Amino acid sequence: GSHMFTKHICAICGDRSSGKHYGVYSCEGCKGFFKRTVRKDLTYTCRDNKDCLIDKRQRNRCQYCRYQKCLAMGMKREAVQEER
Amino acid sequence: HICAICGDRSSGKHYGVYSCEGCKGFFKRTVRKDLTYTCRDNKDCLIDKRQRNRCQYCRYQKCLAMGMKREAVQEE
DNA sequence: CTAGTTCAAAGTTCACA
DNA sequence: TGTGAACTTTGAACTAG
Ligand SMILES: [Zn+2]
Ligand SMILES: [Zn+2]
Ligand SMILES: [Zn+2]
Ligand SMILES: [Zn+2]
Repeated sequence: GSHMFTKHICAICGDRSSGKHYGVYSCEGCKGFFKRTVRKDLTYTCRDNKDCLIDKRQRNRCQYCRYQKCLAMGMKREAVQEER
Repeated sequence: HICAICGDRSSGKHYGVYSCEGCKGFFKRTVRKDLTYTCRDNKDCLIDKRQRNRCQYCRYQKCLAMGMKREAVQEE
């Protein structure tokens, strides 16, 4: 055999996870995206058909689909706090 | 028991006052590092569970007004 | 006597076509 | 523009005895 060092991946985009953010294992990108969205109650529109692939290379291509994938994966809006 | 500073659930007496783990930690740190804050608004920010972290000056002042004593916190 | 600590998960910044 | 890597506080859980 061989020794295993624990790696977590983003449940939104499959990128390497910096830990759990807002209730789910996510990267710094998806954490920041979700924060900014929730902070100003931003709403987006999918230019395609609400089924855009959300991965490291595609995540920035559709804010709508990225946001719905955050919620579908269990990211909690109530875990986003007020400004400091 | 409720936290006399923010109204959250109190974990018991801390530095003379019934407070939450948040106000304990925040008061401990403020004293240790001898921190000075400045209010962003008008020295009368509402301090409660959801708003406690919005202004450190008004929280520290509510910590003193509710009776927290600096001399209770360990120095170095 | 009536205190102490840790560190994940909250926060915020700022370089870049 | 809006992103995300790299940073600063916070507070739930727990410590010694
Ligand atoms: Zn991600
Ligand atoms: Zn889409
Ligand atoms: Zn409190
Ligand atoms: Zn204030």
